[PDB]
Amino acid sequence: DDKAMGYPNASPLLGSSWGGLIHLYTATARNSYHLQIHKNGHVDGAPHQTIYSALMIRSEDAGFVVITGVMSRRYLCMDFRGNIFGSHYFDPENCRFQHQTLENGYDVYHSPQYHFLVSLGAAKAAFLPGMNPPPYSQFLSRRNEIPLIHFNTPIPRQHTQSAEDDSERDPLNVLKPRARMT
Amino acid sequence: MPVAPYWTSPEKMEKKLHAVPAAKTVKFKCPSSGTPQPTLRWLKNGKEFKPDHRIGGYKVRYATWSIIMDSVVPSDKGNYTCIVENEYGSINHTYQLDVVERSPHRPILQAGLPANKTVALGSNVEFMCKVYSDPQPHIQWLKHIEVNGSKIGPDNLPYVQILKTAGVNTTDKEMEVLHLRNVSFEDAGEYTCLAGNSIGLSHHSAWLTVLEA
Amino acid sequence: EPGDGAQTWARFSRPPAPEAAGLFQGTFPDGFLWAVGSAAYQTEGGWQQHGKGASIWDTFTHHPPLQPATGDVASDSYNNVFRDTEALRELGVTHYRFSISWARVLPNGSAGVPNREGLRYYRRLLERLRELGVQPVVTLYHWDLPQRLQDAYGGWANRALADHFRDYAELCFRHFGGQVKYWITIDNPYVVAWHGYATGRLAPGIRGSPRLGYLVAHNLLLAHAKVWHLYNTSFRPTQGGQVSIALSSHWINPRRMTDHSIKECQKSLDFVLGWFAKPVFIDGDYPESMKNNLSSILPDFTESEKKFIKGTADFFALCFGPTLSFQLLDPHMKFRQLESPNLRQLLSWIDLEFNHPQIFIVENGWFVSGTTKRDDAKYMYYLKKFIMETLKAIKLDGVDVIGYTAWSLMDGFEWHRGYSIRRGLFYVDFLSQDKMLLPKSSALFYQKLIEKNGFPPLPENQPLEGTFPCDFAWGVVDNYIQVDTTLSQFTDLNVYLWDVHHSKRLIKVDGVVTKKRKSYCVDFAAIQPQIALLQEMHVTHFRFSLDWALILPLGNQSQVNHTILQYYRCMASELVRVNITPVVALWQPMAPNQGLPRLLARQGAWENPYTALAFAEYARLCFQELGHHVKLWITMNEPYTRNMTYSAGHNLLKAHALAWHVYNEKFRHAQNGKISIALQADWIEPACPFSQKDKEVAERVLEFDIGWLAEPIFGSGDYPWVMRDWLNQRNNFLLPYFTEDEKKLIQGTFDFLALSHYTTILVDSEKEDPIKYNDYLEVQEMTDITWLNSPSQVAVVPWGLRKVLNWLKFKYGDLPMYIISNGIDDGLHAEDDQLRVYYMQNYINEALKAHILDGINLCGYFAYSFNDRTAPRFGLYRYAADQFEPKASMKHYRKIIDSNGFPGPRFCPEEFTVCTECSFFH
Ligand SMILES: *[C@@H]1O[C@H](CO)[C@@H](O)[C@H](O)[C@H]1NC(C)=O
Ligand SMILES: *[C@@H]1O[C@H](CO)[C@@H](O)[C@H](O)[C@H]1NC(C)=O
Ligand SMILES: *[C@@H]1O[C@H](CO)[C@@H](O)[C@H](O)[C@H]1NC(C)=O
Ligand SMILES: *[C@@H]1O[C@H](CO)[C@@H](O)[C@H](O)[C@H]1NC(C)=O
Ligand SMILES: *[C@@H]1O[C@H](CO)[C@@H](O)[C@H](O)[C@H]1NC(C)=O
Ligand SMILES: *[C@@H]1O[C@H](CO)[C@@H](O)[C@H](O)[C@H]1NC(C)=O
Ligand SMILES: *[C@@H]1O[C@H](CO)[C@@H](O)[C@H](O)[C@H]1NC(C)=O
Ligand SMILES: [Zn+2]
Repeated sequence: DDKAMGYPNASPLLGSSWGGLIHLYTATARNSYHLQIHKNGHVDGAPHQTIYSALMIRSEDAGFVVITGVMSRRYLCMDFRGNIFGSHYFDPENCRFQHQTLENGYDVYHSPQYHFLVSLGAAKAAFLPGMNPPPYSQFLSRRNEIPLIHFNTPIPRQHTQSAEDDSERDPLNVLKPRARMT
Repeated sequence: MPVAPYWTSPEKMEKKLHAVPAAKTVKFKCPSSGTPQPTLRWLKNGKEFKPDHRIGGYKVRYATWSIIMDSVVPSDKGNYTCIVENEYGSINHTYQLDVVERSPHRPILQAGLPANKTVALGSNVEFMCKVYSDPQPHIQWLKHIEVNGSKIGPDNLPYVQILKTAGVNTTDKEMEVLHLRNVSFEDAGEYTCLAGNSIGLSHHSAWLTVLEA
Repeated sequence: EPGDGAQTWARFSRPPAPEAAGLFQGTFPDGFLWAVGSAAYQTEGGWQQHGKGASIWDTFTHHPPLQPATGDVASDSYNNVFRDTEALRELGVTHYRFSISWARVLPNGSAGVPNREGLRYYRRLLERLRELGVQPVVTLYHWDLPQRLQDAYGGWANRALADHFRDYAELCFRHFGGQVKYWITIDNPYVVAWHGYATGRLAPGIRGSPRLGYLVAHNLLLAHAKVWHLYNTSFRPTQGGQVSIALSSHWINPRRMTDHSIKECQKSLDFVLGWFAKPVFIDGDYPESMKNNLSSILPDFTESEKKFIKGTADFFALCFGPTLSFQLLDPHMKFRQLESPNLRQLLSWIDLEFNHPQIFIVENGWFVSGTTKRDDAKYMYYLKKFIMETLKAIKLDGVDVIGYTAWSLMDGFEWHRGYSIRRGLFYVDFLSQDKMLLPKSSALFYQKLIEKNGFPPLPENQPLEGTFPCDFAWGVVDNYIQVDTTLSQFTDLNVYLWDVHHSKRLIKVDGVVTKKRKSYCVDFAAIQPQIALLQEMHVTHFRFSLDWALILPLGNQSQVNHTILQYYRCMASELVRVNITPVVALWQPMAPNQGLPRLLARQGAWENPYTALAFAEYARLCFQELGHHVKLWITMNEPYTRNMTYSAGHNLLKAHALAWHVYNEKFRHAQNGKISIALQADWIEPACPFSQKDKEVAERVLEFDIGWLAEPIFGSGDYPWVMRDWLNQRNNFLLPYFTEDEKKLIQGTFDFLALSHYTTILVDSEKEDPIKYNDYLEVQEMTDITWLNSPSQVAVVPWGLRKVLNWLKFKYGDLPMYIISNGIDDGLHAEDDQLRVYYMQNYINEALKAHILDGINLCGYFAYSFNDRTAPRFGLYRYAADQFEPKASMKHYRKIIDSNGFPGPRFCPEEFTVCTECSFFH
């Protein structure tokens, strides 16, 4: 019999296994930070890999990529002033950037509708064919080293279940009603 | 006079992580002072940092309390700890060096995928297209259809329709197979696997023939 | 050594194993001391009998059906000796802690002429104790001080009483020392000093300052050393007894695990326990924490005194109960921390802070209200856990606990609380002229425990070996499957111009052409990933439900959403492709609209009868499309019988019956499947397992839980007899009767019995706490604190599933029974399967017991939820940032499914054609 095994393939790669998330590294000689997106849509620098800095890179058009914060459920969007933030809703006119690798091996992302380079700093400059890049604009995709167990936020807050009272007749909670009837 | 070693300019030590691509120069400086002259040692992940460990060597500048690398390699990744001490007192600081080994390239497609298949009518067809690219590629499945009489539009290009295109909530490994259940004579034609990252493009095509039982 | 206890909170921050959190087995080390406590002013009474003087409490109660709560008679133990010793006979106890009344033995504060009558009372008691075999533990000072020593020297604020308490301690060592070999000098000096003189909430006091309290405790700590050295070089070489001091303390937990909170917790224990424990077991000096904040009002110990107090205790007498815990503990001394009644780590903290001493718990147990009589389940479960954590301190921590003493042999005067609180194991009727002891439920529990010395292994809780029947349904539940209405391929109908040459991009045309093909199953790119998770799970049956509000949005069956119907079709067909039988439900009580379409819910929902008819037509639609692939259906999916009303439950039974008859008369001959309800069947157990009233309120609660909807369908075709009886007797007969047509329609509408069990609850008849008491059913809902709980406080009771299986068989005969849902949420949010793996390993085994040891015709087990994406915490797969990872429960459940039960080392891989109709074959 001929049988059908398969075709050549080399299985997954950079991440934990198929955790294809990467952290965007940035270095400006003096300092060094990672691109982080908080739960409220604030972008700042994280010196080490955090859960809010985990980004998923997924290309869309012919050469354009999509940067999504996998923990905050927010997309990286740029406005007309050049700022960047996080929005829970996708928009191909603002939350879409073009990627290109320079000669020094660093990746640069800029908006096709605003020409502003995605920069961690306040230097929201345009792009030039190999002139002077603004600071905090040259990124480097670094593999993820965080286990996927820490990527789900907890929930048992429950502030003041019964306060202190200093007279609790049932401290070990032996009496537990179940909320019945209506 | 009996002063303990201290950090003179701590503003030069805020960069904790040093991640540079292959063949790059890194500079680890630990400015310090004291009376008399203190020593400056380096530890590679808690071991001896001898110039015979790495190929090419380095250059330690004692005037700036720094060390200069030359074409870093992935073997040089780890933690570098500088130690300063003279009398009674030993301050130390640990940096982290990472070597990001990456090389951009056009999307590579496995030769032979998709392949021409013919399983008559009513059977199930599934084409495959193995894609790999570093800047993450985009996948589209196109079908060369015919509009009106012919099948070539303006200039000299064929008419195609979007069968399956990756989007936001799209698995990177689900765009590798194009499923065709039952199929019909309308599906007979040419199927193309268009893949492209941010450098160039790559595509393989395969014809589908539908016979009869 | 001081400071070695700060490591306790660190070692208790990580749970070691789930078997240690329960530890429902194990016996105490041989030689353990079982005791029961008592006092003088609590039980003796007779403040002016046989020439007795007057204590400080005798004057406090007299001068603030009478109005002032006094202890003149109380339990009246001075005139009832045989009455009190018979209780010790029945308890099987080995020791008995009672106290001597100072004002009774020495009515004159000068050690003048001892009272021969008062001494005769304690001599008679000790004589009978010798005949019974009860070794006494005598407390010399138990908060009773003569009034003569108060108006002459100023009470304990004078150091001159160190010799007075020496004389009173001398004759007690002389007379009764030949029989007593366990002496306690001072019982809880903390409350005597602090609340005695500084606060004034006890017998004396005038509210002066804490300085008076610290000075009184200073003299108290000196008098104890005087008495201990009086016993060491005068009575020990000729008697051999041990002398200690009963020290009480609380337990505290930190706020945010910070070093500040932990250091403030250590400061709280050093302020309450170390106040007296360190100057006795360590170096004779006060703890360093108290030396800082009390650098003025705290008295100073001379160097000669520190060595005189150091080492004056042959063992550690621990007091831990409702004495100061959540009562008399000063709030400021907590230092902004949380007060906890945790006895386990307190034993471990004392074990480390005092160089592994011998711990003898001289007082424990909790309390109940003054109206609670002989049924005191609250107290017996507090006592149950109090001894449970002590056993854990011996087996797992290494603490050298040497004895246990459940406090209060009988009810009596509870100091400032008067008689409004009861703590004894024997009920006393103060209004009666007999006041005889009546054994409570806790007294029977303590008796049965001493007879076995702890918790020996019981045969009911033993692992069971054996396999489940062949073709036993194994699978998971998913009550809220994420719908995927968006198709993956063949969606774009426009045509493009592919510039194959030059730039290889697409250019859309401004025209319209081509069409759309029929959508197949591969278009839904959400079925195959879920099926891929079910294949490696070795699940043979997948249970899920349908969204009625989405199938028929406009209520009526005219505007049908065929898209999600194709989604459900492919969901079932692809399951049969991989040999996984789908079990589909129709309605669920989720959503804010009772799981109903918005129009049906806005028009009365289940209160309106037409909803039942609309359900049957909706059922027929589901039977027409999905009926080709689905072979196991469910009408209602765990309706909240505790939340619905009778008007809604009546129409709900109509809806289920109508759907069952639609399938039976129109779809059964063409579809070899079965339809039934799925009822939530939490088990209910009587708090006191021997009380009749607790058993009948357990049955009543079980009738409102399960019988409400099971009896009209599986049983007599009517509502439960107990439910109708309790409602008619309550004159609130708001329960509708079943007409002949309704009874003929609903009764018999079942092909199997789908059970849903999660936990078991405890029920008690007596109103323990009014604000937590169910008035509609007259039941106090409780729980055994010894059971392993979840972060959501859900009890883990493996045998309760076996109990509810036997109850359904007894109530409705032999019948094919499914376990439609059974699971437990995550734990610790890091090691979630430390609790779930132990949950399933036992809950499934106890189910196998019912099949073999009880003859239950079990047909399938369904673990509750297989992902946290749809149902958080309860899933078997973890969902963290668009990634499903299998937990350890997946590999453990797969191990059970592959082994088909819990097989041992006859060994048969039986493929019996098809048996007992628990399921079918492809
Ligand atoms: C002893 O106490 C009694 C109280 O019953 C009192 O009458 C008597 O005077 C006292 N005697 C002395 C010497 O204090
Ligand atoms: C207690 O008595 C023993 C004699 O049995 C003696 O050796 C010891 O020194 C005494 N303790 C003190 C503190 O004097
Ligand atoms: C220290 O003592 C003062 C007054 O004696 C008191 O107000 C303060 O609460 C004490 N410190 C703590 C931590 O309780
Ligand atoms: C739509 O449903 C309502 C009840 O919810 C019913 O009264 C009405 O006749 C229905 N209309 C159609 C066209 O089915
Ligand atoms: C069916 O419901 C889905 C929402 O779950 C909606 O997207 C779709 O348009 C509906 N189809 C019809 C025909 O109403
Ligand atoms: C289902 O079982 C049959 C035989 O019982 C087997 O031939 C078939 O391969 C199974 N399906 C899968 C997906 O393995
Ligand atoms: C109980 O029923 C009422 C009315 O049917 C509803 O509003 C409520 O959400 C239900 N649940 C609880 C816990 O009260
Ligand atoms: Zn009871």
